[PDB]
Amino acid sequence: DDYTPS
Amino acid sequence: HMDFQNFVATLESFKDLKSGISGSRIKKLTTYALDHIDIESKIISLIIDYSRLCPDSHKLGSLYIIDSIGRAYLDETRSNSNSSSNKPGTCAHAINTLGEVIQELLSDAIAKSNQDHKEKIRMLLDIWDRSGLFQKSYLNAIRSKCFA
Ligand SMILES: [Cl-]
Repeated sequence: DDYTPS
Repeated sequence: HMDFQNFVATLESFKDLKSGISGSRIKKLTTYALDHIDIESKIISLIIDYSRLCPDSHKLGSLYIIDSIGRAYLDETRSNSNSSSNKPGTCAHAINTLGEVIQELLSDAIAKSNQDHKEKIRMLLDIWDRSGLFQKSYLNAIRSKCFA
């Protein structure tokens, strides 16, 4: 459930 | 339908995450923020205060919340050709409010983060500089202190 900004 | 108390509860639940980061929960908050721009002022003051008040290792996730909502609202302003930076209930005003505190929020989050989260904040500064989300001069002041 990571967050990687795109 | 998700109401504002649900938004509060979701944000409150970040305390329970070891990392303070949840892609799916950030997406829920962002979808709510895009659907309720008419109350962006209390959405924005909450996520600002979440960043101010959350634990040190959760500072990074607080900036991801601001990144997600901030760039969703930034995309609206460019779709809609709107620059009503002082009109409450608008994306442009929400971004302006975030920009007035963003240097404080960055300085505190970087100072309280370990080396790994600092590097992730550096990456956000790159994206904010490239996307045009905040005034580059504000980000310059931060980047020159912490990342040069
Ligand atoms: Cl807009």
